[PDB]
Amino acid sequence: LGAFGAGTLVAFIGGLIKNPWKPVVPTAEGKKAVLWTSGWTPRFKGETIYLARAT
Amino acid sequence: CSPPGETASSEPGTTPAIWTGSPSPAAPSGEDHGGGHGAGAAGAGETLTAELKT
Ligand SMILES: CC(C)=CCC/C(C)=C\CC/C(C)=C/CC/C(C)=C/CC/C(C)=C/CC/C(C)=C/CC/C(C)=C/CC/C(C)=C/CC/C(C)=C\CC1=C(C)C(=O)c2ccccc2C1=O
Ligand SMILES: CCCCCCCCCCCCCCCC(=O)O[C@H](COC(=O)CCCCCCC[C@@H](C)CCCCCCCCC)COP(=O)(O)O[C@H]1[C@H](O)[C@H](O)[C@H](O)[C@@H](O)[C@@H]1O
Repeated sequence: LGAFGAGTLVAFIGGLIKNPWKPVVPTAEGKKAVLWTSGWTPRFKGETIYLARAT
Repeated sequence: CSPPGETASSEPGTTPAIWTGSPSPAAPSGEDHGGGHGAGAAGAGETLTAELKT
């Protein structure tokens, strides 16, 4: 019962669990986790990120 | 508690230099080109202007 319950709960939850520090966001210094980056992270070296106004 | 990093350090700073961006390796694999043509020479493309001076 304990082993089956552990396996079944792990099966339920593992769908939810996502590694927050999986390197997914591409960056000039290699793929990085989301929280380490934003739209201001240079996707490539010398990238020109304009401070564009939101009309 | 206070966060580890703050304060000026009494350092004035310098005006940011004019930004000079580089080509896009991540987005562009190569170097994009403008006008196209046969251009059986060193290369001129499909765009070549001139200015008439007095
Ligand atoms: C990847 C992934 C997510 C995988 C998971 C899959 C998923 C999404 C869901 C399924 C996962 C799970 C949780 C599976 C296990 C489900 C579960 C709780 C199984 C328990 C069965 C079990 C392990 C028994 C061990 C052997 C043992 C000691 C048995 C005796 C003690 C037990 C468990 C008694 C339970 C009795 C029982 C089934 C009661 C049900 C309650 C209900 C709704 C009704 C009761 C009830 C019954 C059952 C009648 O037949 C009936 C007939 C005529 C008039 C009235 C009734 C009536 O009221
Ligand atoms: C008693 C249980 C014993 C087992 C302990 C469970 C924890 C051990 C983890 C070890 C595995 C790590 C290396 C391999 C695996 C790895 O790298 O995955 C990680 C995430 O670990 C997973 O696999 C899913 C985790 C499983 C759910 C565990 C839930 C916690 C347990 C402790 C609670 C229930 C157990 C019963 C106790 C309570 C009893 C109640 C009385 C990171 O995610 P990621 O790299 O993004 O991939 C994502 C895919 O996982 C993901 O399923 C998919 O949804 C996508 O998100 C994908 O992005």
